[PDB]
Amino acid sequence: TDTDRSEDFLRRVRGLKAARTANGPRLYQPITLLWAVGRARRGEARTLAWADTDEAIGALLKRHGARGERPRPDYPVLALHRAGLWTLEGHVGEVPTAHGDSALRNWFAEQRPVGGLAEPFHDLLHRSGHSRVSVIEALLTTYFAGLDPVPLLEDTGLY
DNA sequence: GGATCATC
DNA sequence: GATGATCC
Repeated sequence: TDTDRSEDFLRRVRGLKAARTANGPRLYQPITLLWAVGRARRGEARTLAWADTDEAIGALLKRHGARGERPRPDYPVLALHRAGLWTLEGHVGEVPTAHGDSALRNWFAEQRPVGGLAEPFHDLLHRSGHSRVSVIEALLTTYFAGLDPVPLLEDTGLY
């Protein structure tokens, strides 16, 4: 029930498709997850209007874009939607992929979908502390291997 | 709107 | 071959 929902979450995170720079993975997705991991910790709303998130995640990409991350939260949240971790509804029709640039801006600017982390994962990280460490340590090892994470970890309530 | 690369 | 993204 709860433990199965836990290892479900990790399985999806371990099997994430992320782009990789010359020296490591692009941090678009972990910046997104840790932003939602922190919000789930403080019990904050689950879903948010895209402009409110586009700013929030985009702000963190501006501050901690260690691999030239530009403030484009639409790339990770589409990969995470395909990964089963993100809920997108409000839009009409079908959700695009994260291959391109213009269409990613146009789709989000036109539909303006309300998005958040998946309902069972958000509530799980709220109540379960065992899962917050297993999701942070997993993301920190695979994505931030060699980098200073504590500035980002601070700016999301995850110190 | 596109060429292009790396990863899946 | 489809998907996460750089770059024009």
